[PDB]
Amino acid sequence: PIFLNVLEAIEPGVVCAGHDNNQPDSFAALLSSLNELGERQLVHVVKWAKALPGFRNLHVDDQMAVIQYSWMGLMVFAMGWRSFTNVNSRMLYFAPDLVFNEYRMHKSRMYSQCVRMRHLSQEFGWLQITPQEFLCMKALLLFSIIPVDGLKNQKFFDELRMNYIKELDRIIATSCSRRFYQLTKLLDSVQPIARELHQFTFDLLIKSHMVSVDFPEMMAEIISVQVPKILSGKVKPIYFHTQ
Ligand SMILES: C[C@]12CCC(=O)C[C@@H]1CC[C@@H]1[C@@H]2CC[C@]2(C)[C@@H](O)CC[C@@H]12
Repeated sequence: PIFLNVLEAIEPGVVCAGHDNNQPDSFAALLSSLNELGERQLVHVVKWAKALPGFRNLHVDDQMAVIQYSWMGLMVFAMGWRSFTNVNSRMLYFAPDLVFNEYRMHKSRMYSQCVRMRHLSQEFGWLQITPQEFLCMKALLLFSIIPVDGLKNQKFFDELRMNYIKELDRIIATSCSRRFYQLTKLLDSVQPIARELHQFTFDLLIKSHMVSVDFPEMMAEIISVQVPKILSGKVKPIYFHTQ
């Protein structure tokens, strides 16, 4: 299980948000902490991605683009997994020091988005997703959103995505057909959630001053340069099933 060995080996560890749980729950503090959590996770996602089998075959500009477009989905998926394995989807486990209960989902002004995320988390249980399945699915998420006009070296990307899809089917192995169908359906469901968060973070960045919400360096640049390309339709997610 060479492929599975690698994915398990490179899987990022625990990342705290640095939230002061002693201070009252407020939109400002919660979102600021989420943004800081995102900055920290971004660092881990970059190291993880670059250590993925074949990732370095991609053109260098494509390497960063793929990461900059797929980070929302990747982080939402892993967070849903953490919520499943830690609190059985009861709450959203963003970090050990930033767990969202219903009250926080409301104060964050992202209640509808959190609902979709908790639903995603519940799916891990309803589908009995295995740790091994989780890992391959997460890897595939990195190769699930690109420029409609293509990447610098689209062929390298296509071969890479193909091989990761084949690995998912592999660990899966009538029954297998049902399983693959279900996991690809689950993967597709991540995209709508990611787009809602893209829209939300974009709007929040634009009015960040007014509501006292702080965005760290990497987050601000990516959200003002990359995210708009997605919201304007220049960059679109890759779906398995027709939407
Ligand atoms: C990706 C993060 C942080 C990592 C995670 O566990 C998932 C979570 C999903 C909501 C994101 C948050 C990062 C900061 C964002 C983008 C806020 O600006 C609004 C939505 C937040």
